[PDB]
Parts: sequence; C-alpha cells; structure tokens
Amino acid sequence: IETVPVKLKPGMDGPKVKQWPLTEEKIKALVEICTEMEKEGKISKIGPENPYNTPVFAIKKKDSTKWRKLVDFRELNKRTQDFWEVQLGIPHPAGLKKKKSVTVLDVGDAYFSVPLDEDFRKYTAFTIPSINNETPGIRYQYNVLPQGWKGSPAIFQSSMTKILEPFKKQNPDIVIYQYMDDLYVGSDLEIGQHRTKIEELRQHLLRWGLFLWMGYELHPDKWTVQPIVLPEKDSWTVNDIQKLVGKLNWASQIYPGIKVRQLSKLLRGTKALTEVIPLTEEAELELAENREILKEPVHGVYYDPSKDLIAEIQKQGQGQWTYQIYQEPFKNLKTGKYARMRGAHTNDVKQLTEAVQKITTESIVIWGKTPKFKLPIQKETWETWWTEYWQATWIPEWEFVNTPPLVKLWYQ
Amino acid sequence: MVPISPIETVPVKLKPGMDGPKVKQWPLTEEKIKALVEICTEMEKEGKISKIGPENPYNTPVFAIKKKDSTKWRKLVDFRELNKRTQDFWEVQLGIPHPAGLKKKKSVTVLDVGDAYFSVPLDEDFRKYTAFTIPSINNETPGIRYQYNVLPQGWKGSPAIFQSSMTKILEPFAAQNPDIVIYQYMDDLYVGSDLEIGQHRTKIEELRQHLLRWGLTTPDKKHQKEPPFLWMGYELHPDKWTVQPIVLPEKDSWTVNDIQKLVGKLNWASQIYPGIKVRQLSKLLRGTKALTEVIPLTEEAELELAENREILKEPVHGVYYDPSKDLIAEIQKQGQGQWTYQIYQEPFKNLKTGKYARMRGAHTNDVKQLTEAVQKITTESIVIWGKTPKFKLPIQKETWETWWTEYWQATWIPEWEFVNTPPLVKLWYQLEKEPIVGAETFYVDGAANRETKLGKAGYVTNKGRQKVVPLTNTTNQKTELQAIYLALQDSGLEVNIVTDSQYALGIIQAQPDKSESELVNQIIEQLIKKEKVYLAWVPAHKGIGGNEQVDKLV
Ligand SMILES: COc1ccc(Nc2nc(Nc3c(C)cc(/C=C/C#N)cc3C)nc3nc[nH]c23)cc1
Repeated sequence: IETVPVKLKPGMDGPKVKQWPLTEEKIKALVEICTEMEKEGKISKIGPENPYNTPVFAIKKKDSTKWRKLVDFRELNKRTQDFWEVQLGIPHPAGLKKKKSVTVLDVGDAYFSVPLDEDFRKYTAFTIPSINNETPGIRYQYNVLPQGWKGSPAIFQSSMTKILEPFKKQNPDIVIYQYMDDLYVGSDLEIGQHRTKIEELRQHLLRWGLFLWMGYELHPDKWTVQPIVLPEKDSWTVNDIQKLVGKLNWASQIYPGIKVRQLSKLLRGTKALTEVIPLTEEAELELAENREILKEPVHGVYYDPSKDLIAEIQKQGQGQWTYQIYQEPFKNLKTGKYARMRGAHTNDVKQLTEAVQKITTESIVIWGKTPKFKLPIQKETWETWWTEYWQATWIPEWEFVNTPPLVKLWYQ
Repeated sequence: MVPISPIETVPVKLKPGMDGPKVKQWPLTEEKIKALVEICTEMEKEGKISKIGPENPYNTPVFAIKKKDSTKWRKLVDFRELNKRTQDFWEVQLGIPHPAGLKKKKSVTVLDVGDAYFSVPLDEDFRKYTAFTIPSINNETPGIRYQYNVLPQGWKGSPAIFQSSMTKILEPFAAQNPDIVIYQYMDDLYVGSDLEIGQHRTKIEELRQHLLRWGLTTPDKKHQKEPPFLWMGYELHPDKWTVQPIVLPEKDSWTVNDIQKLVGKLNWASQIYPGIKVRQLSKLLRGTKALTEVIPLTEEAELELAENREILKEPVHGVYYDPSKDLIAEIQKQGQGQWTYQIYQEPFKNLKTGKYARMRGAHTNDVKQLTEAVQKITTESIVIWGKTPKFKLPIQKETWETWWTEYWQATWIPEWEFVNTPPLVKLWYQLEKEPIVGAETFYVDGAANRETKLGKAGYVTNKGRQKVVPLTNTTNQKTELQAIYLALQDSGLEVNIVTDSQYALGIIQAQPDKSESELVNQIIEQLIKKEKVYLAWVPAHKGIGGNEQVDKLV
C-alpha cells in the first residue's frame, strides 16, 4: 500500500515521445480498455501541465482474440534510474536454459495492485489519439505500476517473492525467472506434469489475489545451434572451389588455423566456372584439417553482462532466416535458423517480426536481457508494419542495415 | 443569483532552477500612462487584474501602442521573459485535421467564446509572476502595480490551458450528443451536424444552456461566417473541400526566395491538384542560402512550371469522407524519382491527391521507390482515415513476386492490384544464381595508386581473351567497377564474371536501375542488354587463378 519513491537519472527529464498513428480499431480497443482502467483507478486523466508522453498501441497476444494495451516505455526505461533493489540484480539463473521445458506466463496484471510514487506518475503520461486529430487526444497517467515499465518488476519483486514461497519450497528443482510482465517457469517434468505444475502455480496466484491463463511453452534443451559446415562432394567445379575458399577465408576470421593455400592452388590458370577440378591429396587433407577445426568451439568466447548483446538476422528466402547473437565480432554466443510458417507465407515483415520476437525470447532465457537487433529492412517499411504483427509485452531495440552483407550465404 | 460551477484551475510551475521575471519597466509618455491607467482600471473592474502591494519583486514591461492612428490606445504586456521561464505544456494543437478525413455536415454553426476565456482563472500561486508596473505621471508617485487573475494573452500557457479547460467542459455534451461535432479554433466554437436545421438549432441552444452552468455566454446573433470557411489554408464547403486559391506569379526574374515560395505553393496545391511536379524547380535551391540571389531557370524547370500552370488553371475540389464506402489509393510514376497519387472512394472523385519524391541516395530502383510511396501513403491514410487504403499499382503481380522473393531485404506491400497505365514499374535485369554452362568466364580486376591516381582495369578469360586499360584520375573502387564494365562490353549475351571487389558487389546486390555514378549507369545499361549474367565473388590476394591483380599491380 506504500509507494517506493522513484527518480529519473541525473540531468534527465521525462520522455516526450511522439504518439504514432493508430488504426480506428486499435483506437476503439484502447478507449474501451482505458475507460475501464480509469474506473478501476489504475490510470487518471491529466491536464496540459503534463508535457510528457510515451507511445501506446494495442496488440493481440499469441492465440487470443482480446486486445491488450501495450505501452512503449523504451525511452522511460532508459531514463529511469538504475533500479538497484534488494535483489541488486538477481544473478541471471543459468539453469533456466537447461530445463527440458519452459512455460511463459503473463503476470503483468499483478503490477496494478501496487500504487506508483505520486511524483513519478507524470512521467507515465500517454495519449489515446483521435483519427485525423478531430478530437483532443485522451491524456492519462498511471496511478499504479504500469506493464512494460522496467521499474515495475523491480518494485513488485518483494511482493512476488513471497507469493511464490509455498510453491517454490514445495518444488525446489523448478526454476522461476521474471522478466518484465513475464514469468519464466522451467522444469524437467513430463508435459502433462509440467502443465499441471504451471496450473498448480496459476490458481496459486488467483489464490494470492492474482491473461495469466495463457501459456507459452519453450524447449531450451532442444534449441537451435549452428556449427560451420563445408560441402561434401565427389565432383568440385571451379565455382564450387571458389565459393569454398571464400567461406573458409571468412571462417578464418573466427577460427585461427584455417588454411586455403592447397585449395587455391587448384585454381591456377583462368578456368571456366563450370569446369570440374579433381581434388589433390594436399587439397583434400587441407579441407579435412579445416573441417576438424570447425568442430572445436570458438576461442575466447565469454558473456559480459556490462555489454550489449547484438543480434543480426539474414533473410535466406523460402521463409528461412538465419541469426547470430554476439557482443564481439566473430565471437558468437548464439547462432540459429528459423523456417516457422506462422501465417506469414507471403509476408516478409511478419516473418521478420516473429523472428525478432523468438530471438528476444531466447535471449531473455539465456542471458536475462534483450539484444539490439540489426534488421535487414528499410526503416520506413519496418516502422510502418511491425506493430501489426507484435505479440510480446516487451519491445527490444533495433537498427537497420541498408548494405547487403556478403556473409549471407555462408550462414546457409 | 444562479450558482455556477467554477472552472478548475491548472497548476502551473516555472521551469526548474528558474525564478520569475525581473524586467525593468520602460519610461513612458504622460499620454500613454493616462491611457494605460484607464485601460487597467477597466480590466481591474472586470476582475482580470488586481492591484498588488510592494512586496512582489517580479516585473514584466508594459507598453502602449496607438491603434491605427485613431484616438484610442491599446495595451501590450510583453511576457517574453516569463515565457522563457514558464514550463512546457501539452500543446493539443499539434496536427490539424485534414479536410479529406472530415464527414460532410448539413449545418455548421459558429459560436464566439472570446468571453468564456476570462472565466478561466490563472493558478493562484503563479499569479505573482505576472506582475507589471504602470509608471506614474512624472515619476513623483509609486507606479501602479498589478497582477493577473486570468490567462494573459501572450502568456505561454494561455492557449493550452484555455483549450483544455473548454474541452473538459464540453466533454459530457459531446459524449451525450454523438450526432454533432465540436471543434475549437481560437475564439470560435464550430458546431456541426447532419441534422434538420430545426433539430440542429435545438442542439445549439442546448449547448448554450450547458455552457451557462459555468457562467459562459455565447453572444447569440449571426456571425459573419457562413460556408465556405477559410481555415488553415483550406476552403471548407458543405459537401466539398479545396485549398485556398493558388496563384503563381508572373515573373521575368526569380530569386531563391521566389522559388521557395513557388515550391511551397506547389507543395500545398499538390494535396488536391493531381500531377503537380517540383523536382526541376526544387533542384535549383540545392546549396544556396542567399535569398536575394537571382537564379536562372533551366529550360527543364520552365517546362515543369508551365505544366503546373495548366494544372492550376482549373479549380479542383476534393470530396469528404464516407466510412461506408471503400478507400482506394492509386499511384503513377512521373519520372526523375517523382511519384504522384490519388486517394478516392468513387472513381473520378478524389478525397485528396499527393506526391512522393525519391530519397537522397547513390543508387536506387523504381520498385524501392514505389514501396516507399506505398509506405508513406499508408501512414498518411492511417492518420487521416484510421485505415490502409486498397492500392492500385503500375506494377505486375509477377514482377513484385520476383522482386520480394529474391531481394536480400524483407519488404512488404499491403493489399494491392495491378493497374495497367504506363509507364509500368519493372525489373530491368536479373542476375543468375548458378554459373552458366557454355558462357565465357571473365576474371576482372582494377587497381589505382593513391598518390598518382593512375589506375588499370581489365580482364582475362578462359578462352584467352584479355584486356588492360590504363586510367587517369581514378580510385581503386572506380577501377573495380570499370573492370566489370569492360567485361560486359566485350562479352556475348551470356557471361560469367569473377571479381574480388566487395564494393562492386555491395552495389549490384542492391539491384539498382539508376545511379549518380555514370559508371554504375553504364554497367546497368550493359546488364539490361544481356540475357544471362552470373556474378561471382572471391577473396583478393589468395592466389585464386584468373583473379589477376598482376596485370593491374603495374
Ligand atoms: C462547412 O464546413 C465543414 C466543416 C466541418 C465538417 N466536418 C467535420 N468537422 C469536424 N470539426 C471541425 C468543424 C466542426 C469545423 C471546422 C471549421 C473550422 C473553421 N474555420 C473544422 C473542423 C475540424 N469534425 C468532424 N468529424 C466528422 N466530420 C467532421 C464539414 C464541413
């Protein structure tokens, strides 16, 4: 019932972020949601003496029909003080990514039970815009911990920790991790046993006074990894050998003792691209040596929590996408590949938006934070469409790559 | 006495760190002082200002200005200093409605709310900062000290607080009368409906009855304001809208300023006048700043202007929005990176028109530009109607599919249909995915000397064909492109090209159909002429055969 005081960072003001255009149906959804939230006292109307703003929009979560209000607190989050708590940062649970099954719960509605520090409320200002600026935008600010705000799980933590005790001490091997409005619950049980334990956890929140019914299930133990592989052929063309050497030259930035000399020697003279070149013994051995090298992991690869995680994505065609997460160039912490047909057979941007969400989810499970994406798409195209396909309650950072990377097919 | 609800005051603060203004009052004439005293006495009688003691250390200079050589003075309190020190507000004026988004209104009434303004009290704790001083006759008495009780005209917070106070009052009236629209612009309230004029006039008297509850009267006469309304550069008619008259001046000589004014007028006209062009007129203001500098018009720019004059010859109107009907956007390519579009519901009845200009860039293609135009129109349409229109595009379905399935970037165009009106957007070449059997293989390379700028470009092929061309005033990148150009020039309709230039591949994989570089453009023209081109990349200096740095090393 008591508000913990919150401040912004030194010499930082609140966010003044433009509200972007919303479709009529999202505007209606928000009017209805915010109307009821105002009744429940979670939000209140504000006057023109509040010049702050944070963008808002509406989404539909994975496999439901009910609209969810999503606030883009990215600016407020990076402007809100480094929230040291009594957790000091719960050191990210390394065992979560080893669990046979992980279920994701939306527990954001719990936040609304805790009031927000009065002097900070102004900074949670948002606007429901009208179509064509025909009526004044409806302005609101939060009276309680808002969903999507970094300070919300931070503050609610002590409340959450004691709600969990009966369940946790009962189930000492189950790992539970909180990120934003999400709860990650991983065990090594049977799906029906696991699902029951999650239900033995949901009702167990409904009992503690608290779409928590929804369940997103992952299987970390069987997650996508990617070694570098070279072709195995009985007949090599000049072109095949040229492509192999290009790939090895690139891999030599990652792996030290990669050699291409003997393979290059097969390319001497000016030969037709389609001409078959029989491999010498020196060339085959060199290829074999390289192949063995590509089995050993990369040298000097460590995660540093003080650094940003970087995620690159390449479009490989046919609904296929490759990605790599790293902090240092040529020091990949994670690589993967997607082909998921999630209602986007004819929509590149929808596929990318989903790839982005899946990669962020993986990154939260493994390191406990979201990577910064480098997206193979024009900004204007991405900015126009991603909200139509977005189903998560968090939003990562992204930049745009406008020059086609050569390394695309080396990941396919 | 009929009790009236008080208008709730807005808590105003100074910017943090800042104190109120302390600006010295100007010496005035005895003539002005008498005038100012008389004015400030009337205002004080009205409750707008109050006399204050000597405790208040704040001051804002007051002025007296002769109204149009009459025998009447007007007052001016200069709040620039206080405005510098006053907090930012939520300005609600940001973004004006676009007329094409509006619905037609049978009846639209204008009410004056200039008087309601003074029923909006200024935050009590802030009033002290509004202090001003009328100097005394001959400075032989203390100046008269006043402060504001109402929103001062010219004060930073006045428009936003007035607007938001009016909105809060009107809110339950608007909510319970969903068959009318209410829009405030300055001292005017516009009330519109599609109601029978009797039923409409009822709502108006009802609105007056509602405003009375806060002691607000709305003169009740007949404003000199019947349709069309002149508003924000538009003409709002009952059943149509258009821009205010566009008049392009006759001139024998144009300066930088004249052209800016010209483009600005054309940009404004482009929202309803279809096909308006501004590239050749805009590409003259490129790097200048001297507004007086008389710029000569290119023959290309005088042709664009004459075309515009013909388009501006006829008045054109847009229709209002009908939510029951569909929303359709059609785009045409104009050339020189220019695109024009119309948005309509019924054929030959545009809601509005518009244009899109190619971005700043080294290389581009029509498909990318069309995509950008689509995105822009999509966003504008969502702003104006809250929905994406259906598109009619001068591009074949097969062409788009080929494009997006093979393009290295993710790209998307919302629901659309091919419209067969030339010039059609197409792909001008398509590189091979595999080496071509039977086709000659060209190994190309270029190199240049940083100091001398001397370079070489050339090729060696599997058939023993060879060329090295010596080049002056060049770079490594130019020689790499030149080498590829030569290979295309000297090969048959099918050719394999091997290069080590990551630079040249970065460009060509971007699939441009036009470039700033004339060298890239010649390469493009060659590709268009070929039947099949396979471009392969290899790392430099790895001893890959054919890859002949040696003919270029020298
Ligand atoms: C004859 O002029 C008009 C004016 C407005 C409309 N339609 C609509 N207007 C508004 N708000 C509004 C109003 C009532 C008047 C003006 C003119 C100001 C001046 N001068 C401007 C606006 C924006 N809201 C609407 N919503 C649906 N149709 C609408 C139709 C014809």
